[PDB]
Amino acid sequence: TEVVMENVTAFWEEGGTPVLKDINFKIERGQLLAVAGSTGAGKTSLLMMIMGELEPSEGKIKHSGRISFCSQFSWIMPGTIKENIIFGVSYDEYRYRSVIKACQLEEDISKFAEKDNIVLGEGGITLSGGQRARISLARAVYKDADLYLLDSPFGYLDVLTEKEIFESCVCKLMANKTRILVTSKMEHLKKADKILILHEGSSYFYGTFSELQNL
Amino acid sequence: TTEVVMENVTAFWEEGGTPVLKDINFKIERGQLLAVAGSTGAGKTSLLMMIMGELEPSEGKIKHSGRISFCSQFSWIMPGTIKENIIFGVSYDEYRYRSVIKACQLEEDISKFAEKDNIVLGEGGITLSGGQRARISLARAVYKDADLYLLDSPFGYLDVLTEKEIFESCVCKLMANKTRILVTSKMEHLKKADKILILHEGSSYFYGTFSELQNL
Amino acid sequence: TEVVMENVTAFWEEGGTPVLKDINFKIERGQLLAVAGSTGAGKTSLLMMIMGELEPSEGKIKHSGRISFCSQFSWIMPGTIKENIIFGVSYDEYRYRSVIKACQLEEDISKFAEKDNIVLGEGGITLSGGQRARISLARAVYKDADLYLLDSPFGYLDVLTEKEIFESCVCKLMANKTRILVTSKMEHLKKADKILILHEGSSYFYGTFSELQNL
Amino acid sequence: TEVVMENVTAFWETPVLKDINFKIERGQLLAVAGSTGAGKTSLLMMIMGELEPSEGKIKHSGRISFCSQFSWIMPGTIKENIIFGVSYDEYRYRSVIKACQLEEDISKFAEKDNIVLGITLSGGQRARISLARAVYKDADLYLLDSPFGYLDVLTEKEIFESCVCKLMANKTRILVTSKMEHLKKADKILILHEGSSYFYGTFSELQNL
Amino acid sequence: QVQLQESGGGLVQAGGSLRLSCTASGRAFSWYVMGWFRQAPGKEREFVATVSGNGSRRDYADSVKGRFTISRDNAKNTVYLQMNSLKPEDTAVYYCAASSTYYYTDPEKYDYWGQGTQVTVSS
Amino acid sequence: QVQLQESGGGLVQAGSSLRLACAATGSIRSINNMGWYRQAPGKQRGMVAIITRVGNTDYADSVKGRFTISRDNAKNTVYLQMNSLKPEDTATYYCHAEITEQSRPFYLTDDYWGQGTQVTVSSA
Amino acid sequence: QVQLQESGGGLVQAGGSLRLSCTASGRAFSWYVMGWFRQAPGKEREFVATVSGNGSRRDYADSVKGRFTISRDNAKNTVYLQMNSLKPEDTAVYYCAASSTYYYTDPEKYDYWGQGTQVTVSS
Amino acid sequence: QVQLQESGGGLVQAGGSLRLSCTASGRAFSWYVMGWFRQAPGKEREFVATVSGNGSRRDYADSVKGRFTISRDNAKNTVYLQMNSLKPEDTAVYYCAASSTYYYTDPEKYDYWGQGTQVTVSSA
Amino acid sequence: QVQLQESGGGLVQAGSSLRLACAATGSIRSINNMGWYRQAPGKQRGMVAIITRVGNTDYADSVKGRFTISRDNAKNTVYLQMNSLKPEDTATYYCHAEITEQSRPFYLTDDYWGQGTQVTVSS
Amino acid sequence: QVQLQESGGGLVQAGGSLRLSCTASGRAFSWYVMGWFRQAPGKEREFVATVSGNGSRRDYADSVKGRFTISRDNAKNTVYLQMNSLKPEDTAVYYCAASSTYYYTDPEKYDYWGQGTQVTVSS
Amino acid sequence: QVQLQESGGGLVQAGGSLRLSCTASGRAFSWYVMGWFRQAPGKEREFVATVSGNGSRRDYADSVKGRFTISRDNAKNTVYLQMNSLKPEDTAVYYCAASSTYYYTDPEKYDYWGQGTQVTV
Ligand SMILES: Nc1ncnc2c1ncn2[C@@H]1O[C@H](COP(=O)(O)OP(=O)(O)OP(=O)(O)O)[C@@H](O)[C@H]1O
Ligand SMILES: Nc1ncnc2c1ncn2[C@@H]1O[C@H](COP(=O)(O)OP(=O)(O)OP(=O)(O)O)[C@@H](O)[C@H]1O
Ligand SMILES: Nc1ncnc2c1ncn2[C@@H]1O[C@H](COP(=O)(O)OP(=O)(O)OP(=O)(O)O)[C@@H](O)[C@H]1O
Ligand SMILES: Nc1ncnc2c1ncn2[C@@H]1O[C@H](COP(=O)(O)OP(=O)(O)OP(=O)(O)O)[C@@H](O)[C@H]1O
Ligand SMILES: OC[C@H]1O[C@](CO)(O[C@H]2O[C@H](CO)[C@@H](O)[C@H](O)[C@H]2O)[C@@H](O)[C@@H]1O
Ligand SMILES: OC[C@H]1O[C@](CO)(O[C@H]2O[C@H](CO)[C@@H](O)[C@H](O)[C@H]2O)[C@@H](O)[C@@H]1O
Ligand SMILES: OC[C@H]1O[C@](CO)(O[C@H]2O[C@H](CO)[C@@H](O)[C@H](O)[C@H]2O)[C@@H](O)[C@@H]1O
Ligand SMILES: [Mg+2]
Ligand SMILES: [Mg+2]
Ligand SMILES: [Mg+2]
Ligand SMILES: [Mg+2]
Ligand SMILES: [Mg+2]
Ligand SMILES: [Mg+2]
Ligand SMILES: [Mg+2]
Repeated sequence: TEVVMENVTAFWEEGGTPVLKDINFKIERGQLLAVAGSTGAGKTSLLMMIMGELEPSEGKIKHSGRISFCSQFSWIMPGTIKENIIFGVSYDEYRYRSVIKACQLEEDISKFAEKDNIVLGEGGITLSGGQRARISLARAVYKDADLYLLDSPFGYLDVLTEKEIFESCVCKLMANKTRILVTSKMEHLKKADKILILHEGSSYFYGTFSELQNL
Repeated sequence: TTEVVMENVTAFWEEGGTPVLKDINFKIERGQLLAVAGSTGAGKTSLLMMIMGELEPSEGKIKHSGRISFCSQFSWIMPGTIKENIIFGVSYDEYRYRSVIKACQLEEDISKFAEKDNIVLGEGGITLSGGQRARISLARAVYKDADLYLLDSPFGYLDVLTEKEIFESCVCKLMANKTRILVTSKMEHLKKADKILILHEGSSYFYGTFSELQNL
Repeated sequence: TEVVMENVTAFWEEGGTPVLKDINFKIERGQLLAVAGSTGAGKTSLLMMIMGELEPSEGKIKHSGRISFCSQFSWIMPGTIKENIIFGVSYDEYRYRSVIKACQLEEDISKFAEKDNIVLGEGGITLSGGQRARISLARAVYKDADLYLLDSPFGYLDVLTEKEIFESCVCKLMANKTRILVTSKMEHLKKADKILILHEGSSYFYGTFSELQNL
Repeated sequence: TEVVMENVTAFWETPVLKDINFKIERGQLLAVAGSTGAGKTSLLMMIMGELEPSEGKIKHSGRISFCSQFSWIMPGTIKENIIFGVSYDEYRYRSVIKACQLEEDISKFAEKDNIVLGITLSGGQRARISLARAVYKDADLYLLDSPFGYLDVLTEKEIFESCVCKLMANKTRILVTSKMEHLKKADKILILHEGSSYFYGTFSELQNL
Repeated sequence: QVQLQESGGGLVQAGGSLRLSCTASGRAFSWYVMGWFRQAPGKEREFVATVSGNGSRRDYADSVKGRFTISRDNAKNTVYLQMNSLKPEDTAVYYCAASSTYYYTDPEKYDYWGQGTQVTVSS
Repeated sequence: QVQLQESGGGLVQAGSSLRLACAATGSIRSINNMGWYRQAPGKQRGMVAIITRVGNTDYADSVKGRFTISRDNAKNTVYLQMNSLKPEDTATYYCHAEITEQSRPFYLTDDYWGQGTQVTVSSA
Repeated sequence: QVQLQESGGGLVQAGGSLRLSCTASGRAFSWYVMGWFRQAPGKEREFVATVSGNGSRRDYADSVKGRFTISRDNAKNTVYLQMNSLKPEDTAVYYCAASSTYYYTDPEKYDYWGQGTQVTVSS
Repeated sequence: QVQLQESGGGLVQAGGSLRLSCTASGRAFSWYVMGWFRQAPGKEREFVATVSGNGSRRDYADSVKGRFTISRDNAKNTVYLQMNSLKPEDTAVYYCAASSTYYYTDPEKYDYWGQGTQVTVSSA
Repeated sequence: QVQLQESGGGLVQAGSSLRLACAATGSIRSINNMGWYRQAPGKQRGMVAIITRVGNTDYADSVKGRFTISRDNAKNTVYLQMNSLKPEDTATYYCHAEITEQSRPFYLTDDYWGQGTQVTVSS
Repeated sequence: QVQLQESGGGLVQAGGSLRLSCTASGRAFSWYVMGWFRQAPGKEREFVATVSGNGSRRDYADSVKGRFTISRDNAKNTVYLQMNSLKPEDTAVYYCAASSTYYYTDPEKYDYWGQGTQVTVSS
Repeated sequence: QVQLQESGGGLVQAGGSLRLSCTASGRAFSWYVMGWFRQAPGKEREFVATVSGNGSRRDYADSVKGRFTISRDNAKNTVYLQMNSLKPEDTAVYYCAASSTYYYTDPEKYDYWGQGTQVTV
């Protein structure tokens, strides 16, 4: 019973159109919820609500405070690669090197003479979009939380890297942790425990992959 | 998102000396604003130090739900950029970040720099004003997502105009649903408080609502 | 009750030999548990399990989420000494200067003209093993947690400094916090509430100092 | 009549150089060969003035650019190292880099010549940057003490042909080298052995021995 | 400050498609909220679409909603406007502007402006 | 249904230019994130360049600046402009697309791949 | 190391006021616990007031409590002593000192010292 | 990226002891997983012992377990191999190698190698 | 049953070399950490060099590079190679070891100290 | 401020050859003047060969001249000693040392020393 | 850019001596031309002595020449004025000022000023 949403509705602006209308779902401990939908459906807004950045006008949200959020939009702080990944968290080599492996970063990092000690600027203009996205995801999965909110992390990644990361990181490395993935890929949806399809703030579908297949 | 309770709490900084806090009692409900007023040396910071566990009570009991963000009386800046100073090991969210800056009256100052939030702070890069330093320190504290916010005299080195804007848009609007303990002796601030604790030489001289304080 | 392990067994590699075999212990609030054993016994692995970095194959582990971990292997991030000690934790002068004093760092820091504002590199190559170990322990004790996991922090310290740190930091500064100290020293074991002795993944002894003395 | 040496002898503390004689005309290439410890570097130090002759006289125009046997690189960028304290001219700069086989190496970097040095380069890269710095300085006389020492034979061939021979073609040059490949292109050759001049003359005269 | 330069304008057949680009020269491009604005002959500058520095927030004028798409590349210091299914109403000079203040769609909050590009649609 | 058809490959000299094109045909509601990938003999398939619907592009370090990926959303075509070819670029080039079939009730994508294009760069 | 220089001393009538200043020349001023000490002629150096590096902790001698106030300006590398309602007892050479060790009021713990300023309270 | 040089080899009588050293010249030594490998005359390079960049993980070949000990000093950029109670089987050229990838005891995963040192254990 | 015995001390000239040795004798099951400490007259005892069972060494800033600590685990001996001796090095050198006695049931250590060796460096 | 470790020692028959290495761990290796020294049975440490920071200056003991060669690699922080045509006289413990001062061949000027390596020349 | 604070003022008998100090708080102290200025009651601020950032150039008012000496310590961010053989004419409030412009003795060219110290002779 890790994440629970009951008749939840919220608005970004008072008196406006609700960004999310009567949202219901229950994600059990260690399950994978896939959040699909059209552009502007309210997917990020739903994650913003779980984070407490969006307050519901009506309904109730229940979860344990330990949340790690991966943005759609990569952000890299000034400092080394290691500084960016480990961040506020303490350093454990097994966890660090396992996360690098899972997030397809080992080859890129080893290409540099200074390895993880290479200094990045702000925004990581030196790195590629994919390298930036991988560092951002690595940082998020390196944070030890009870819930992982991954908002479209594979957006600027090639299909081959995305396949490796989804299989070895989202599915293998984070297997026992409750996680919410914003994705509209069938390839990802097949591996989901439950699927939420949003369209214009409303829940168009909620159920298993087999239930979605039967439509 | 917490409950703050104190029952007949007394504590000493030095063994066998004078108690810094004598028989303190209060209950702050979820999302409420407690104003802590008093003369210099009253024991206000010491009360916050107790909530943080840095001060152990000799007698009494304290209850709260952890996840506390503390804003010091004395501004501190780490070497690095403005962004580095505000986010401080907390995951970055643009909306939350840019909203906190707006609320803490930092947007205009930051936009005055060509490098904006990427300007390097400390001796190496730049020297900010007391007010700029205080705003960055408050921004950092309000950026941290906690259940309880302990704001020890943050407006101390701020002008009355900026302080008015920050109190109204940050303390009252931005953090409206979060439990807050604000160390302030200003009536302007006290009128907006849910409960008020007035300390004098370690003792509680007043505890109640603004209307109760008005009736004195 | 703060930390409990009942019939806990775990493996690093599936189908291998278990790293920890049938581990049982209950550490009450504010108690000091000493974890002793030979090299390769599974001490670090036990702490890793408390962290969640090692998943048990069998058994149950219970504790409150607030954990501060001190590694066997000191790690230093690029930045100042102050930056390294307050690793994304709010700054309080009293706590900071009290932790420095307890961890025998004041004299070393005051030797430098720039004091705690001196810039360190990654791995603290500029500092001695002892200085690196002290900074790592300081960082860990500066973090306010309910449980402190101190994995062999005195390993690269001289017996005189270690005596001062154990007495003023582990025993005085952290006096009412639940602490798990990985140590094989009798001098440390005499001050422990409970003692766990590991040998090749197995619990060879579990009990009080008096019980250990009577063997 | 750019460089002249007459019965020159000197001591560092046995004399390091004993009765040295030579006359290098304007724009000529003098090759200085010899065994290890012969006094070749020491002869260049005397031309600089870092070594005072006990006997003899040395004549030349003050404009000298010296390339050390031992490559040295300053903490700045590649450009900062080559340009040093000299005013920047793009044509001269990019021409020197081409001649000294540095373009390919520099272009391998994303920052190009704006890369900061102490990145640790290869002995060859270090040697090329040191030679580039020396040839970038506009002088009347170029003293090149064993610059190709830590270079591969292929790069050395390219540098010798396009830099020493083509780029500096009309300038007076003293090249410390013991390679026949280099000696064939010399105007005059001085062979030193234990401070003494064992040979002085043209390549044809050396060939006839 | 930032210096903006738009490109991609011209003549198009109705229901057509056109893509506008805007490159910014200056520091901290990620700090600026980028916006596309159109000035119809005789009319005032109207807001078309906006992007937050991050790219996380995108807002469009009701008239262009579902047909126009605003995007950003902070590494390339560029902002784009993909204008699909164009109608003769969209004929205007398209301007690209930067705002140093967070989240407004009113052109009054935008300090830095480009030269503009003429975009004509005929039925 | 939906098919991806690459074209433009061949045997070229080093330094030559080449334009690969890959068009999506069939019942396509929308296409998201098309890209180009390459596989040299014996070695594994890897990215060359990727392009989002909006037009944001990413490149492999080896091709960045030399190759240019572009797309015509009207024609449902992705293009790889390959300039200053090196013998290191010799491989089989594959085209990828995240396509939503019209038949699908929701805006969900499926990964589609091309048959491959052989590009061979000779030193002489 | 820090070099300290006091100023503000002189002659005053009883019940009067005087403000002493002390500027520190050196690195990491904020690390030092600053203190004011007075040396009465033919008397040992006595502690007057101390301030932590942060300024968070201020301690005063019982004799001066309620009349003297210690303040700090880390940006200006200075420490001040406001001496109000002066008594003839306060006549002494006032010294400014820095301590690299946290929170002691004993002058034995202060390594760096200033030249001192004579303060004379008449009538 | 890292240049390795071993030392400490030689002749020893069985039951004896020998300590091998290996200094690494290059950046980010701590990134590399260091390993000791032996090549017997006629045989392939066999894994002996490995150490993670941190020094947190140490693994040994079954044959050397309990007799050999691998250690690291990141401050001195050195890796050591203490070989106690030597058998004539241990006669081989001992190589020191660095791996840029996490946790493998297979020599195929090690890119940088040293010159090697001959170790001879006389039965005599 | 367990004894630590230092040797190698004496009166030397400045610049001289010296090798101190300290052997553990008696019922030893194992030794974990070994170290050399020194105490000059009037001054307190402090570390010189320490060594782990595996051979990892740490040094005092004053001795690093000049002194070398080594150990023979077969001989249960720790050594201090003292080079380029200075008059400041004059002190009583103590040997320390974390020893597990053969009587001890588990791999638990006890701190053992040597009697000390006097090293005197003349000018 | 430099830790030195020698290697390459052992037994060899007369007329033979041996190459010694010495790696330095620490900052500014290029500042030091490196030297090889040997201590015979009963005798003092005698100078063998020296190399300047740069490698521009090499000096050898008269006894070893023409047979021994000193080399340096500042990129690898190592100094080497190639000992050709060895005589039984060369039997000694070979030490590698660093000097922070320019151009002295007397071992008294060398502050940092290595452990040493035994070299034995038979027949 | 720079915050200035003078000290050393007070009462002295004629023929006496007094030493004034002025510490500057801010960046690039060496860029500033430091100067001592006096303002007598009823009079305007008059120039007394000036020091270039380097300390290479020192200039004095004709009235004070041979009796007053201006000095600088860039490491201590201080400027000093040694006033020997004082006359009753020197009674004024002594100000310390910084100029970001090279070589002017006109107080109009000095932007940053201190509080001043009263000197009585
Ligand atoms: N921080 C915000 N403040 C105010 N309004 C917002 C904010 N974020 C989003 N909105 C509005 O609410 C809507 C929610 O869109 P949202 O980003 O949640 O959908 P989405 O599924 O995440 O879209 P996409 O797939 O593009 O990420 C948007 O149309 C936007 O205008
Ligand atoms: N960490 C500490 N250790 C010992 N005594 C302390 C400590 N902090 C404060 N004190 C003492 O307790 C009292 C300070 O109370 P405190 O500083 O909390 O009052 P305050 O209301 O915060 O004052 P101000 O308004 O100046 O901040 C003084 O007597 C001070 O010396
Ligand atoms: N991250 C890991 N992955 C796989 N195996 C590991 C890992 N960490 C340790 N091991 C292995 O599991 C065993 C447990 O060793 P561990 O690190 O717990 O040693 P310890 O005795 O607790 O600490 P120390 O050996 O330093 O005294 C060892 O045999 C080790 O090789
Ligand atoms: N600066 C110096 N001070 C004292 N003696 C020196 C100096 N430089 C060189 N010598 C000595 O003088 C001799 C001449 O060496 P020198 O370097 O001049 O030879 P060379 O002709 O340059 O050939 P090589 O370049 O191989 O050394 C050497 O044996 C050396 O020991
Ligand atoms: O702009 C309004 C602001 O309010 C939200 C909603 O809760 O979140 C704020 O609340 C926390 C306190 O719990 C603040 O510290 C945080 O900075 C705010 O973000 C969110 O919509 C908005 O950011
Ligand atoms: O100087 C004493 C120091 O100890 C207190 C005790 O409450 O607080 C510590 O609390 C934890 C131990 O659980 C430490 O890890 C933390 O760093 C200390 O703050 C407090 O009086 C003082 O800070
Ligand atoms: O392209 C030839 C190159 O030669 C010039 C001078 O003639 O510049 C060089 O000047 C002298 C040789 O004359 C060299 O010592 C110096 O390295 C060169 O820069 C000029 O035309 C060109 O740069
Ligand atoms: Mg979204
Ligand atoms: Mg307070
Ligand atoms: Mg930083
Ligand atoms: Mg361990
Ligand atoms: Mg941080
Ligand atoms: Mg030479
Ligand atoms: Mg220069």
